Amino acid sequence: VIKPDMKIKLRMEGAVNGHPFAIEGVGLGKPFEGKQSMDLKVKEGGPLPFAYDILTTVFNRVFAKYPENIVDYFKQSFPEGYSWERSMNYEDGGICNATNDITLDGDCYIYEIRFRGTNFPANGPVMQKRTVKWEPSTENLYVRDGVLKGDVMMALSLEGGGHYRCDFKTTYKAKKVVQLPDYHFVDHHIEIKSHDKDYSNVNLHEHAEAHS
Amino acid sequence: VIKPDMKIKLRMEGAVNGHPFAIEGVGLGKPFEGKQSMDLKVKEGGPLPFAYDILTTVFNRVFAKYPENIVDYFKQSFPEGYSWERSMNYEDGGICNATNDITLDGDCYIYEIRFRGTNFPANGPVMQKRTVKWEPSTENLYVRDGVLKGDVMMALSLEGGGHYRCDFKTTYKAKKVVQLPDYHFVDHHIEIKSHDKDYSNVNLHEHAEAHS
Repeated sequence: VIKPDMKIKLRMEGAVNGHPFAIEGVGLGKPFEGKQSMDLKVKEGGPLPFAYDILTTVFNRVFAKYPENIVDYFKQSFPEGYSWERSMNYEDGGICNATNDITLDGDCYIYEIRFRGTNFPANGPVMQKRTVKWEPSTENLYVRDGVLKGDVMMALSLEGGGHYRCDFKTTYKAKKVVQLPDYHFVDHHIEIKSHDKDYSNVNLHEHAEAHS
Repeated sequence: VIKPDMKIKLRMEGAVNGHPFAIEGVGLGKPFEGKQSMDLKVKEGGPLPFAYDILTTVFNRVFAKYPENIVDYFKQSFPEGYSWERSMNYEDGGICNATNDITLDGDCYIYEIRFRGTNFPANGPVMQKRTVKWEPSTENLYVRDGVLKGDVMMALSLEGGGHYRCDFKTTYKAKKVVQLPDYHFVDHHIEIKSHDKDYSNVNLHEHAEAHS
């Protein structure tokens, strides 16, 4: 029931280092081509006093190009959907955790999202908005305990060159019971194409292709 | 001074969970094509009572295909060479550490290697030789503190399907002073093409291509 063009609707409630915030978002993409884009406005918490970049990767692996020879765990899970939970460890001690429950409403995906970030040093790159972008990545996906795990080593580039390392660990739980895939990879590039002064409005893209 | 075909000569002294061992090895490869193969015989410690797989990734990123648009940190470092140090953390608590100093002797690379593994549960996949192979990987390389770091998430497949997760963290120190590269990746596939009953003799291949 996956369609060539589908839309996205999402809200995130969160808090980073004690500062609460709420973001909502609208966008669309092509599930079979692995491309997507979305617009995101801050509803509460504005202006955010931390790097927006830490949030962007939380903003649905259904939007990945999956070759025929690989089982699409995500596209199979619909219309019932699936959820995922992710830990995010930054080398300077900051931790972020996030869940997203994903449901289908016609042709438009709905994300319910929760986000908690903490232990970011005050003088760190996240608290001082010194991040620039996520470098591209390759996520490693493998089956464990009947669900689907996703691990990836991430790096934010910083002001002056230089990189800020984060490790993502993700678990994907399909609602219904779906066919499980062998070990494979998903390349990612995520970009903020544009934004206003304090990232209250943000336009975000990500293309992703699975392979072996 | 890098040549189309070059040879490898290597010795490793080590110990895993208290059991000492020594391995030597001869092989060759094509630096510019990222392919290599080697033969490895156990000299002391035979037969090894642990998974051979934990060793194989220690057995020279000069053997990677580097496109023109990317700085080859390794190929630049010669004939003086370079060394590297790697931590290897397995999810079941076992840790391995390893260094390799790499020198050129004519057309043949020489590896001096040290290896320490410990804290592997007795009933674990490494102590019970239940590993099958390393899944392919994508290593993320970035510059830090004037040297070159290399991080990669690895998985050993196991008996019965299922996977054993390890995180590699590697630092590469060139001897001389060489040009430093931007963030990039190196895909790896490493295979034991053949071996005798107890892995005393082993034939090992790895192809690797850098990209962006």
